[PDB]
Amino acid sequence: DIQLTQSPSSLSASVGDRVTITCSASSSVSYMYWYQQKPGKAPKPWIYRTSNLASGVPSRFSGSGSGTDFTLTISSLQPEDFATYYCQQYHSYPPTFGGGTKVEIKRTVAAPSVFIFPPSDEQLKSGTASVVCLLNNFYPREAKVQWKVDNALQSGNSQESVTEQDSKDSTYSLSSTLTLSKADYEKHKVYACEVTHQGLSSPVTKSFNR
Amino acid sequence: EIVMTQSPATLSVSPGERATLSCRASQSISNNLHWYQQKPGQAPRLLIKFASQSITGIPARFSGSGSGTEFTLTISSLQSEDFAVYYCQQGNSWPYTFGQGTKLEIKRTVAAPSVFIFPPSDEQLKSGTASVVCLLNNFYPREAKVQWKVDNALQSGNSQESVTEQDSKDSTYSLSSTLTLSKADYEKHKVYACEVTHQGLSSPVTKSFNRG
Amino acid sequence: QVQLVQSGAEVKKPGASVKVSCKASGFNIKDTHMHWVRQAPGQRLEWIGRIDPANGNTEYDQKFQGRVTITVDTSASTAYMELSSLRSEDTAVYYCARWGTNVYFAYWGQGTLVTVSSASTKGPSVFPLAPSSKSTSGGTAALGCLVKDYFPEPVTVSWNSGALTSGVHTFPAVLQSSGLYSLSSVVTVPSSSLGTQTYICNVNHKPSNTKVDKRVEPK
Amino acid sequence: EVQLQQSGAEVVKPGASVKLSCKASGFNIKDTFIHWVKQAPGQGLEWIGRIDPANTNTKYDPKFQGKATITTDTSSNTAYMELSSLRSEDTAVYYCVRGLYTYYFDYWGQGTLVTVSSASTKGPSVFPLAPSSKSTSGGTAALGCLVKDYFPEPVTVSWNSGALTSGVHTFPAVLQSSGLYSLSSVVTVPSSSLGTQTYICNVNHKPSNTKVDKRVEPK
Amino acid sequence: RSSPSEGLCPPGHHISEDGRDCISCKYGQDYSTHWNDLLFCLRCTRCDSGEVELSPCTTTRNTVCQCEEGTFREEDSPEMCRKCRTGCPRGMVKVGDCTPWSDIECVHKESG
Repeated sequence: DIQLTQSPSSLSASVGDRVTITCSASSSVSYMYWYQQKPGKAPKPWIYRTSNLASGVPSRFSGSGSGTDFTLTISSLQPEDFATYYCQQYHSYPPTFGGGTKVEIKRTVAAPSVFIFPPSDEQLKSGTASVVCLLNNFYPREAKVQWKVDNALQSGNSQESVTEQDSKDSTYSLSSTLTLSKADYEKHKVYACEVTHQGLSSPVTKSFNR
Repeated sequence: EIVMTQSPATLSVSPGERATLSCRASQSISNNLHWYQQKPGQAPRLLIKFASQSITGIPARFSGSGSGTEFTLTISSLQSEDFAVYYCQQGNSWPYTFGQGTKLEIKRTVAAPSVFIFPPSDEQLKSGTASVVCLLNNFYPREAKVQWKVDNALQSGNSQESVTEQDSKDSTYSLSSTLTLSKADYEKHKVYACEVTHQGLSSPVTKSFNRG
Repeated sequence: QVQLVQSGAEVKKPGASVKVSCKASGFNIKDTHMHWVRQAPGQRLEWIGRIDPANGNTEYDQKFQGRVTITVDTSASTAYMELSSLRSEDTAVYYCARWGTNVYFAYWGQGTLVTVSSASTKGPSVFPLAPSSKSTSGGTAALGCLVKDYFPEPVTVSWNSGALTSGVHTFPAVLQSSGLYSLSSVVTVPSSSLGTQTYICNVNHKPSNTKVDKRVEPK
Repeated sequence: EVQLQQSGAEVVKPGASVKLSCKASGFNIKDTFIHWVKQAPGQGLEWIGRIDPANTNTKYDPKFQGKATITTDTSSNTAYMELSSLRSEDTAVYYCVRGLYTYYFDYWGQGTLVTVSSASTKGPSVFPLAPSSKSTSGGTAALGCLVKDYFPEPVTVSWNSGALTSGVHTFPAVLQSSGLYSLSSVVTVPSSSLGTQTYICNVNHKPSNTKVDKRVEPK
Repeated sequence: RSSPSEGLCPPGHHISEDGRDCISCKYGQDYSTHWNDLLFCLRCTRCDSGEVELSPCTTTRNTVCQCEEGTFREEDSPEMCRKCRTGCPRGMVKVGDCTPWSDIECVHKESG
C-alpha cells in the first residue's frame, strides 16, 4: 500500500492568508486527488489529476506535486474554506487516503468566561450526581481542566466535550462533567475546577460548597 | 497467422521448485489461450483453458494467467511426472496456432561420461561395410561434443549421433555417435579414436584402439 | 441528475450484520469501479473494498476480508454492502462512491450512520443548571440544561421554544462507560434579567418518542 | 468413457495418398468439433483443419488446403483425414482432436505415424558390440547390440529375454543417408561378471516378421 | 434541475485529461455509447474465431458478434461459444433448438 502522510494535522490560520498543506507518499504516485470535507457532510472532490480544479472551485485553490511530495495551496483564505482536507491516490492498488488536515480560523487570544454548576436536586433523588464545569467563548481551543474535590486531583471521573468554532465569534466553548455516585458526593463538601489557559497568565478556579 | 512465441525454449529445474513458463502472442487474443502438456512418446493433454481456467482431473499446482499478448503457465511445485514439453495454443483467430514448446529438464550435479569404444564386428566386415561405435554413457548436462580421429584425421560428415531422454532414475543422458565407412577406407587405416569434450572433464578425453 | 442515494441510518447490536444500499442515477454504474469507504467519528477515511459492476468482481482491503460482502444489481442500478459480525469498533459513517483510472470524475454518496452498541433505546433524564445568585462576572450570567442517560443519537435542543438563539452553545454528546450518551446545552444571559424572565430548555428525543420541557430558575 | 482410437501407422511412398481414420467412442461425434493436428518428428504442433460433423462443414489452415481433406462418417462415428500427393516433408505424427468448443481441445487421439519415403521394407542386420579385452576396471564394463539397415520403424529390443532391465539404454533410431534406419542398444555390466554370464540381445522387427537373438562375448 | 448531458461529453466522444474538452473516438478503433466522462474510448470488439460479425464498430456502438455456426453462448461461465447438443438423450424429447443464444432444450416424454 502507498501510505499517505498529510502534514500538518491542523492549521489555525486567519482570513486572507496563504495556506500550504502537504501530502507526502511512501512510494511514488502518478496523480494525486484532493477532497474537502465539511463537518456532517460528504466529502466534495476538490482537485483531480494533481493540479486540475473541480468545476465550481475558486481560482485561489491550487494543487501541485511530482512523485512522493504534493501540496494543496490556498492563495487567500475565506470563511467557505474552513474545513478538513484529505488527499488520495488510487492509481496504485489499493487506493489510500491521507489522514486529513483541519483548517481552523485564527483569531486574537480570548480568555474563557468560566462558570460552575452543581448537580440538581432531582439528580440527587436518583442517586447519581453529575457536577458541571463550563468554559465559554475562548480562543485557542487548547485548554485544560483539573477537578479538585477537597484538593484531590481526580482522574478518569470526568469527560469533556467541545463545540466547533462559532460563525460569529470564532471562539470555542468547552464543558467538562465530573460524574460520581451520591456516596462519594455526600462525604465530600468543597468542589472546584482549576482552569489553565494561554489567555489567563495564571490558573483560574471557580468553586462551590454542598 | 498469429504467431505464438514461447520462452524459454528449455528450463533446467529440480523437483519441488516453481516453474513459470511464458507465452507471448504477436497480436492480442483476449483470454483465448490454452496450455497443453506433452510427455515423451505420448499424446498431448489439455492443462488449462481460457488463460486461467482449470481442467478437471488435473493437479491444482498447475495454474495459468494472462490476457492480450502475454500469458504465463505456472507449476507451484514440480514433480517427476511434470518434466515434459509444454505448448500454448491460441483459439482467437483462424488459423489456430501453437507455441514452439518449452521443454522442462531435471537439473542435477555435473557428471562426466563413462566413455567406451566398440569396433565393427567380424560379421560386418564380411558384408563390406564397417561401422565403428563410440558410446558416451550416463552424463550431465546433455551438451557434449565428439570428434572422430582416424590416424589423427578430423573426420566430418561420416558419422551420426543419437541421444536418449533423461534417465527416469539418474536424470543423466547417454549418447552414441557411429562412424560408418566402407572396408576400403577401414582396412587402409589402423588407429581409431573418438575425442570427447565435456564440462565434467576439463580436458578432452580420448579412447582408442588398433586393428587385429 | 447525477445522484447517489444511500439507505437510512442503522442502529444495531454487536454480532448482528447490516446491509447498506446505495442507489445510483444519472450515470452508468458499469463504466467503473464502485467502492465503499468507512469514516469513523471525526477520523480517517478507510477504503473497504471495490466491485467491478460489469463483472460482479469484488476486491477488499485485508482488514475487512472475510467480514464484508459488497454486491451490485446492474438492472436496478444500485450497489450494496453487507457487513457482518459487528463490533463497537465499527461505529462509523459508511460511504458509497465511484472513481477509477478510466473516468475523470468522482461522485460520492451522502453516507450512512451505522451505530453499534449492546444498549437498547432510552429516553433522557433532563436536569437544570441554575446560576450562582451572586453576579460575580458582573453584567452577564450563565444558564444551562443537562441531558443525561439516553440512547441513541441524536437529540435536538432549543430554548424558549426556539426564541433564544444568540449566546447558545449546544455541545457534542459524549459516550459514557454505561453505554448511554450524555449532552449539555448552555446560554449566556444578562444577570439583571434573571428574576423577571423564566428560562425553559426544550429537549426532543425522536427515537424514544420523548419530548421534554424543563424550567431553569435561580437558587 | 471418452476415447479416440486412431488408425495404424502408415508407410507410404512419395506422390501416393493416405486416408487416416479416427474412431470415436463414449460420445456422439456430432456433439463435438473435430480437428486434425500435424506434428513433425520432435517438432512443433501445426493445426491442419476443423470439421463440424453435424454440418459436414470444414475449415482449414491455408498451408494445407489442397493437400488435406477432412471428413466424417456419422453413422460409423468415425472421423477421417485424406492426405494426398505426399512428400518426405509430410513425414509426421497426425493427431485427431476433439472439443465441445471450437477454441480448444478437450481430448486427443493417440496419433498416427505417417512416414513418407521411396524406400521399401527391410529386416535388420544385427551385430555384436563386444568389450575390449585390453580395457578392464575403469568406471564400469559396457556391452552392446547394433541394429543396422532396416525399414521401417519400429524395432523393439530386450536383453536376456527381458531379464536385464537396469543399466540398459536403447537409443533413438537414426535415418541413414542410404534411406534405412539404424539403432543401437547398450547395457553397462560388471567387468568381473563378463566371463561367467553370457549376454544375449533380443531384436524384434514386426513389419518384416523378423525375430533375431544374438550373443555378445569378448574377443 | 440538471440534465442527462450536463457535466458530460456526448456519445462518440471521451473527456480529456484537462477535465473539460471532449475528444472524438476513432471510427473502427474505439467507441463510446452514452453521455459520459470516459478518459478514453472503449476498444471495439473484434469477433472471435468462433463467431460471426452482425455489425461493425461505430464510434457510438460496439461491434455486435454472435456465435452462429451450430453453437451457443453460455451465461454461467465466461460468455463463450460452446457447441450445441445434436440430440436429446433417451427418455427425452427435443422442445427447443440450437440458437446462437441457447443450446437445444430437452424435456421428458412424460415417462417415470
